[PDB]
Amino acid sequence: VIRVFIASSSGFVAIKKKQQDVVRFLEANKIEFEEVDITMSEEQRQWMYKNIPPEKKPAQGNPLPPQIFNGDRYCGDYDSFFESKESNTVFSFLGLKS
Amino acid sequence: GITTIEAVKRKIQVLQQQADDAEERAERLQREVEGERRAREQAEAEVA
Amino acid sequence: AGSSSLEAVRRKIRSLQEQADAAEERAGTLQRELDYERKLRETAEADVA
Amino acid sequence: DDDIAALVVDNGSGMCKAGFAGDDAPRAVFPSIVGRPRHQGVMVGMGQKDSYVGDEAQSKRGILTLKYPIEHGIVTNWDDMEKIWHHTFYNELRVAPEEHPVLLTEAPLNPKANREKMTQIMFETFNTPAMYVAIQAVLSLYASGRTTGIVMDSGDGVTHTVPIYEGYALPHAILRLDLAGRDLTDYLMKILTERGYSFTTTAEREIVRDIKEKLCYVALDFEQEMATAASSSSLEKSYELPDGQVITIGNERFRCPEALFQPSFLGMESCGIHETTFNSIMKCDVDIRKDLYANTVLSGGTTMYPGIADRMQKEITALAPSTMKIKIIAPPERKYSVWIGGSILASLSTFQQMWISKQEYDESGPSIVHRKCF
Amino acid sequence: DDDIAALVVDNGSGMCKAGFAGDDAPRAVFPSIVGRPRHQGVMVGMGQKDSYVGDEAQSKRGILTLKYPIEHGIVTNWDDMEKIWHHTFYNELRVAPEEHPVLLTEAPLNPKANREKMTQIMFETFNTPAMYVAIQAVLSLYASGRTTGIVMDSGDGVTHTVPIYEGYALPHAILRLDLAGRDLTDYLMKILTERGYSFTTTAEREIVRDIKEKLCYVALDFEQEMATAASSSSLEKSYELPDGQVITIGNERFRCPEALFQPSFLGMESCGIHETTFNSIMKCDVDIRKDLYANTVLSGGTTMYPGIADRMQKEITALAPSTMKIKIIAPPERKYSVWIGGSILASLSTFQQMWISKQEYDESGPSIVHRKCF
Amino acid sequence: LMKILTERGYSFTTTAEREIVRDIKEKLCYVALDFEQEMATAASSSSLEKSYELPDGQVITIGNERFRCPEALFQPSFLGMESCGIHETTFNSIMKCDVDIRKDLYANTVLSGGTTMYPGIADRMQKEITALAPSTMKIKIIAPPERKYSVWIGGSILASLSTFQQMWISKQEYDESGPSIVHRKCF
Amino acid sequence: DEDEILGALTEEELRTLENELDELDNALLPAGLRQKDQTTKAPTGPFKREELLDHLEKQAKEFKDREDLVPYTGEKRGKVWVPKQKPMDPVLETVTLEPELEEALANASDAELCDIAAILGMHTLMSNQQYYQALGSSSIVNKEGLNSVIKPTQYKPVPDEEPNATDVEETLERIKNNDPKLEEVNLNNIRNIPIPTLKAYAEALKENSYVKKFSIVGTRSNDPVAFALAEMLKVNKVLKTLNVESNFISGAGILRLVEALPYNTSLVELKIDNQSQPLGNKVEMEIVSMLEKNATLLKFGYHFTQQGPRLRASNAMMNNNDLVRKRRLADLT
Amino acid sequence: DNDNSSARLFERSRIKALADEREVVQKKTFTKWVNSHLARVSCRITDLYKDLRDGRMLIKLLEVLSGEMLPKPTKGKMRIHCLENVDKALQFLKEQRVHLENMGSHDIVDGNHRLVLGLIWTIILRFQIQ
Ligand SMILES: Nc1ncnc2c1ncn2[C@@H]1O[C@H](COP(=O)(O)OP(=O)(O)O)[C@@H](O)[C@H]1O
Ligand SMILES: Nc1ncnc2c1ncn2[C@@H]1O[C@H](COP(=O)(O)OP(=O)(O)O)[C@@H](O)[C@H]1O
Repeated sequence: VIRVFIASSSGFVAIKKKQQDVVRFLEANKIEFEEVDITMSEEQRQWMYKNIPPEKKPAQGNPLPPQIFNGDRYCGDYDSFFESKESNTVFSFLGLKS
Repeated sequence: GITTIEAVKRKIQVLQQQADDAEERAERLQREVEGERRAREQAEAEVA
Repeated sequence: AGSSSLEAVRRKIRSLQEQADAAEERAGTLQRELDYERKLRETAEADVA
Repeated sequence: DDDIAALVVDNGSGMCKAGFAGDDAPRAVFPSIVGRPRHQGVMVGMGQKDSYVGDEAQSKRGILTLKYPIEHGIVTNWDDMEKIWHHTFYNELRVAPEEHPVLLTEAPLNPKANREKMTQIMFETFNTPAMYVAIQAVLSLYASGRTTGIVMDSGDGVTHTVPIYEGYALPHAILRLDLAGRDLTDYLMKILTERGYSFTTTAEREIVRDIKEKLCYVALDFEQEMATAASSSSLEKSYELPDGQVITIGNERFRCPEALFQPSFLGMESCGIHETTFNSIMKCDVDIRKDLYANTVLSGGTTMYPGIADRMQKEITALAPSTMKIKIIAPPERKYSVWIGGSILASLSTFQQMWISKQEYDESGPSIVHRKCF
Repeated sequence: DDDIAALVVDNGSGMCKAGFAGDDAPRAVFPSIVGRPRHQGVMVGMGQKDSYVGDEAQSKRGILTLKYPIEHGIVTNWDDMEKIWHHTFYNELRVAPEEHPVLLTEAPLNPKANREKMTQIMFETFNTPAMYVAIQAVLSLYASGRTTGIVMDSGDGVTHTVPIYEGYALPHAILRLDLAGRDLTDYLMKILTERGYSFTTTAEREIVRDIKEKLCYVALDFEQEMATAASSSSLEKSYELPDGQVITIGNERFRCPEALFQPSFLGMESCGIHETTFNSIMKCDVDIRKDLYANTVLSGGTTMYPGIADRMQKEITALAPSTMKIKIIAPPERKYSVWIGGSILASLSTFQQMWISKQEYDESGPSIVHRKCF
Repeated sequence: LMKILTERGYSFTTTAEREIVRDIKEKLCYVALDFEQEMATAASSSSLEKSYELPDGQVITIGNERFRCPEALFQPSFLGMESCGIHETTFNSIMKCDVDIRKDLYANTVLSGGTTMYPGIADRMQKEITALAPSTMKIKIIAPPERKYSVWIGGSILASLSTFQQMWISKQEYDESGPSIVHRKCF
Repeated sequence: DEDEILGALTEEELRTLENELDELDNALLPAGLRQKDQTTKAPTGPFKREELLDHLEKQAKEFKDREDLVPYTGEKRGKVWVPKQKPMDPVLETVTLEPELEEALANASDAELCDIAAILGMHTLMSNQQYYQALGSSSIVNKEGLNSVIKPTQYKPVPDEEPNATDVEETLERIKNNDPKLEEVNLNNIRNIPIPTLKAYAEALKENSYVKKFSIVGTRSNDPVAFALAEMLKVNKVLKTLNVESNFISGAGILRLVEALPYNTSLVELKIDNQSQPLGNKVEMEIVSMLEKNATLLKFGYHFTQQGPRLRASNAMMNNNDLVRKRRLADLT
Repeated sequence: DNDNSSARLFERSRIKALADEREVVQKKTFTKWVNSHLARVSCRITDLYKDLRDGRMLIKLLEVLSGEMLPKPTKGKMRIHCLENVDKALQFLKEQRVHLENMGSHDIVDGNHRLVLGLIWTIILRFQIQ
């Protein structure tokens, strides 16, 4: 099951735009997903920092909210999603076969 | 062509004539209103 | 936006139509004001009698 | 029947505070916000419930649209008030309102139907044996402990000034100005846009209000503070958003409350609070002004910004004659003063004569509130 | 004789226009896109001079990635701005920036760094002698020939409504909604994927944008349109692809612009554009509302949907009081009218006082744009 | 009227809205002959209400506030003033005069100014003055229909008189005796 | 020179201008039909996407290369601003008040330092809540520190509510059977209820004399459901409360609902709050004007934007409740 | 409300008539004066309210009356250029000591009879032919 991490309330427009793009892509391709809010629950927000690997973090501050997980497999951020959208390798990127 | 020349002339004449006839109607209606105001006020002074 | 002369001709046509419409509306409101003034005539003359 | 203790309920624009009579502090304090489902999709967390009331609505901001039942001290949505009152009586104080008297508060200059509808709703839907409607700024003077002075109240919906001399209020000198915390919050959103941050929805409104309650202060000198803030980054402070990123407000922390002293920032042509208080003093007689200068009392949650007292004293001292002596009384517990004096007012022995009985309501309809109350 | 006047550069969110002052039409029209080689180093580093700009970028859609340097009216990447600006100055206009003043446009409520960075780029890179920054909506009101009205401007990144009465702007009633044509493009892709035509990358973005421009329309009644589209196929049209394959749009022609009026389709908690105009009118004074009802002006490329004006007139008349009249001015050339406004405003004789010359910039820096402009 | 229109929920605060309130007062205010009876009538039925149209198309209903605003002319305690009403002021100004000239003053009361253009002011003034005055004297209130311009009209009379050419403060007199000359010539 | 300007334009453009002036767009035609078709070719194929991608790729490959007149090098051709520096204030004075009080505050932690910082009057330095709890009592309470960043309120978690377990078909079947032991029907927040199913409920409640309250909150209901409910309300005499909040009902549908109120005297509470679009002031005026006609309804939940209709609706509700009070009083005595 | 009706009656009649006759004869005299002064150049005014709206007539009148050169009028059919043309003449009047109250360029542009008549009267009274 795909879990996307979404900040419902945010002061930056680009974050909401990226989250809505990911939601639209999962919505259109008939792909079942979980809708998880980091602002509404502290536990999942703390777990989301905890799962992601250190070799690709933001240097200053907490990582950006839009993240994709497959169960507890970690798929990636919005950057890898956009790169796989360009390279037509999105299904491999989420880990869903074919 | 030539038909375009009389078409341009026809459209210009139609627009200018519509503007002009609207102008006389409004203008001689303004004359009419002014005459009405004159006679009304003086008859109404007779009332007073 | 194809050319400047096209917009100049278009603005001439637009100005002619717009001015004619404005004159039409002004004539209409002057007409109903005239009717009101005439009603004032008739009432005043009856009161005079 | 000394076991029957009345309930003191203050219905502010932002927060509702309820408690028992004869107590120093209110038992329940919670915002008056009604949350309703969004239209983007179905919610995750609730089933048969139609709406959320109180802190439950405040916690679930991401799936709800938030509405305020009080707009500028006026009850626009009466069913929302019934929901708020039901939550207050059944979920916070855990008492049946049938057995207790109720005391309520009101802004000075209101539509006359407000008191009538409030009395009718209370008597019909809660079956209280007795009730009373009082005015907030008299309760503030009760809480302060003196019987002479001018009360300048600024809540979340309205600002009002009233003078009192020896317990006689002057109704012709009462001034009401529409400037409160909500307009300051909207201006804070408008002045947080040019730094890059954007806030649109109602959850963003609550976030901005939380920022304002903790970061804003009133500058003593506006031009000198502006030059100081342009000179260096000493005044800058950082805030943590719920998403995780950190913002830095910087200059505009003292620009938000400056609208209370210069309303032209909001585009309105009214005067500031200092000019309003001075005009309210000038509307009184010549003789009593000397007392009213000495007993200026601040109240309301909006006057909780630091540095407001010295600034207001400086402005009024500029306006007033040099001979006169001016001091500003700012109690440290003033945010709840409107409640506190109510707890005094229900404790007095004379006030038992002033209740509105169920029988008197039964003969006289909801119009008994005008004859029985001020 | 002032070096054939200034240059008007309307750098929109999705497409840029440039030309000389005093001309009715812009000389250069081309999209604001930067195309880069996608991932490969094949064919002797094919994709040389890696930055492809404008028409040449959309020529090689298959082998490149197209990036928009302007998103939501805000410059994400500044090098791409100065590359686009270099292309405008040298590759198409073919005029030196040293002797020609430059006029620039921007969104109303933008972060303050954009003005300073544009001033720094104009004065430090292209060393222009004078420069000014204006607002697109004021330029639209200039192009309409009226000095009183409310202006909507909706480009590819931003929608904003401003009221102006007698040449006086009301800053408190200016609104900014972040719902533009890019969101409509994304929604069109979302509803096309359900039909069976999946469009993903930037070449697909250009194709879907072309489909939307050529085949969309605003339905007068949405439920009647749904019943008509379900009952028959007369509303269906056909679009051929560049290779030769032909697809049918059908039900997707009118669902795409309806998200302008109902943002619940897009997944956004916001009101429609008609509600934005009505709320901007209600935020003005009592008396000047009527003229704002009679001088509603539309602008921008988004408003070239067929039937948008009549539908929005119906919505406004549904909201407005029935006593006065509502009319909507929708010029057929409105997509360019913002630029035309510049061609008027740089042509005025009194505007020569308002130029920001290089001598003042060399003493004040990039902050002078806060004092000189607006 | 602004402060009493606040009671119905309508809000007017700016200086531009004061002109709107003034227009409402000029169009829809009248002086009730009896105040308590009018309050009872307005409370019992809604036949006294009137509707006004705002400049932005809103429709408001005045109702009971039509005659409460002019009633403040006769009871100044509504504004917090402790002064007396206009009828009491007129009676006190009559009573300060000598005994002989009162009989002519009771029958020659003249109203003037725009504020005395409320419909029904003359009957109320006559009734109150007749209540104050002794019974054997008769009260006549003179209210010309064009009284709003009376202060102008008499002035237009006064400059046309023959002897008023001997009244003017000349330029030479002001040059000779400074700006304080106006007390010697003008009353 | 109008004739010269028109001659400067193309003659084909002149004929097109004459044709366009004769056509004047397509105001007569409807919104859908006024657009022109792109091509005349019939639709063919199931849209094989890879052919599109490959065609676009080779189209990009076999393109003649535009060569720009001037290459870009990122050259800065203007004077750098070089912001000015200030001499600032180089002052240095030691206060040295007390050897005792030097060492007392020399080793104090920052958290306890902020208390004496706030009590002396540096309100600008720390947050306001911190500043006030510093002045609250005569002890060190401040734990955070002046330098530290401020964090938002967390409030309290709310437990998840069980999803709606009310099935659709059995409930409708029991409603159609006039079940004596079914009084409350709850349809709040149910996924994907068909519109004809909701209409079937609407005619099902016409003949049901045992259900007292109804609710379809958050069902994405639309105008036909509103019309069917408005038809149902005239027949029914038992339904007490109807709840249609949080829906997609337009203004005309709500007008149809309020137009059914004079005919029936059994409904006491109606809630129409939180609709997708505002109803408009004309609909509000009609609602309040002919809701003044009805005398049975007691509770009405709607937030009026205007002030006049809101005041009149509040007065009407007051009158209805006062009628209830008066008839109770008359029954007593 | 017979007395209020009579007050509105007097207001509607006598003030309006007494102002209208003065305004008519004043504008008829002013048209003759401006036509006599504008006849030196190839110009003529047929309507006082409409010919002075656009602004070229006024700037040419100031040209001939001052005898001294004025800046180029801006060329354009829209309202903004008309505002510019009126504003330049108003500024030229502002230089040579003539004092004006309630004068805006949009007042002349919109066509208020009182203000254009007052402007022409001020030109006759205070300005110097020289
Ligand atoms: N610590 C604080 N500092 C500054 N402002 C505050 C603080 N706490 C609350 N406020 C302001 O006070 C408002 C609440 O005031 P409140 O006392 O509820 O008014 P009311 O008189 O209507 O009850 C909030 O909207 C907020 O803006
Ligand atoms: N003929 C058309 N019909 C419908 N929509 C159009 C048409 N032409 C352009 N558009 C829309 O207008 C947008 C372009 O707006 P534009 O004027 O470039 O914005 P900006 O103000 O940023 O320049 C496109 O996204 C497209 O959806």
